[PDB]
Amino acid sequence: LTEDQKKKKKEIMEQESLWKNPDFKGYNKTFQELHQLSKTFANNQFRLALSNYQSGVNTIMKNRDWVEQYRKEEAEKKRLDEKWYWQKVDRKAREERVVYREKMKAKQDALNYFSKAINHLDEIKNPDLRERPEFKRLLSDVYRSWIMAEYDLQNLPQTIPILELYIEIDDNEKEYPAHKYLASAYSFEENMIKKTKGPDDMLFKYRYKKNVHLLRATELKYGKDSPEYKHIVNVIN
Amino acid sequence: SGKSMADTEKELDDNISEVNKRLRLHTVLFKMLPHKTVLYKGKPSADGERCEAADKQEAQDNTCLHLEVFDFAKFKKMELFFEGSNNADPDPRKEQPRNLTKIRTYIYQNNFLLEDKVISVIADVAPNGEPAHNDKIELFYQHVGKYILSNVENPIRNNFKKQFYFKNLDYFDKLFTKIFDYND
Amino acid sequence: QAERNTEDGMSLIQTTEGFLQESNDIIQRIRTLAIQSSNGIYTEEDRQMIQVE
Repeated sequence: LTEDQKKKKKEIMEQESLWKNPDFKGYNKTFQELHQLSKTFANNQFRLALSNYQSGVNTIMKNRDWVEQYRKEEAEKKRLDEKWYWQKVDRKAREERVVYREKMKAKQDALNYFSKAINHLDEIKNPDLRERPEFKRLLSDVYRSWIMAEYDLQNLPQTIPILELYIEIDDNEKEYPAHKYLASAYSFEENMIKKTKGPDDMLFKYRYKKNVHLLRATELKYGKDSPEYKHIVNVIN
Repeated sequence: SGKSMADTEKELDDNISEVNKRLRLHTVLFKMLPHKTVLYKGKPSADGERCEAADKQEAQDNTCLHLEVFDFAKFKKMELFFEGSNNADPDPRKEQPRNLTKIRTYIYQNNFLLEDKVISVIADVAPNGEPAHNDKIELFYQHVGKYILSNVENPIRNNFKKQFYFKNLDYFDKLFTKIFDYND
Repeated sequence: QAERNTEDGMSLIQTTEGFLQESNDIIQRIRTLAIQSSNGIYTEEDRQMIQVE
């Protein structure tokens, strides 16, 4: 490969890791680095913004622990009224909706905290401070967890304004997952217009934006005028 | 009488020694917070009494830890300066202690009074040596003039380590420990 | 107020009882079904349907 392709391979793997579903090792790593930003920045409103973000992520992490425990407790019940196929599926349908609805509540509590993290960053008014890598990386991590919290529950239209705000920050536009999620969420919205028989202007708007971020994600991961790019070029025509 | 004073000083010398032996362990944080606690990684710099935070907080050549404590303003600061380089291994669970070359602390808020004066800066230049290292502790006095703890009459000398220095060493060791364990 | 407490108690007690009327009508149905189940020529497959009920 070229020196740029080798570098690119390394970077795409780092970006995929960056957007990894949360776990305990990533939690620790994240709060090491987000605190590293608190170190240089020395700003009480940034500290408060991070304190709220961390409370939001803790909501998510505590929920993941709840979901395993709940499923465990259900599995460990003796199911003597389960002699039918429908009754097994019934109890499955009980599990899935209780788990999904509990995750929906955890999502709101996490987003109320993320909203507070943003409201505190909004109070940093000095443009010399808002342009700091410390300000931008925290704002990026708040948006990323926000995007993922909604994405997991299939709330894809809601991810668009946050992905768009995300890619505007400090070269986030060069992140392959950011364009992959934008393209997928736009695809969903295109499909909604096709299923609900909505207006053509919105059909084409959503289709266009899907193709822009499909093409850009492809360009970023494989390189422009690669067999993989050239393929997307002809399809978008 | 003077007997009780002698025993008290000895207990305090050992109290600062045991915590300095714990503080020398915070090397484990170089390859690595509780609320309102801010830790910096860096290197000894300037005149050798202050710690300069790294551009690269993760850097393997950091030999100083600088810890700031906030509450409701900056209340306290500590700088742990270590002798020796860090282990090559990137995993902090494997890292070993390094005797401290110096401990520098600052009190900004919640100031203690020793004979009605504030010692705002304490500079320990032999934290892992003989517990009886009062001649190695510089005291910077505000009402900041330099005094040596060993030249402090004694109660006074005892109040210094009992009220100011041991407590700060213990407060910071506990904060460094919370930082380490939380991220380890 | 003591008279009221006595009456509020009546409602607690009646609420509880109504759930137990439900429970006993259930047992009576279970007994009916158990008798069918106790029929030694009533098959195991058919017992599965009854035992679900």
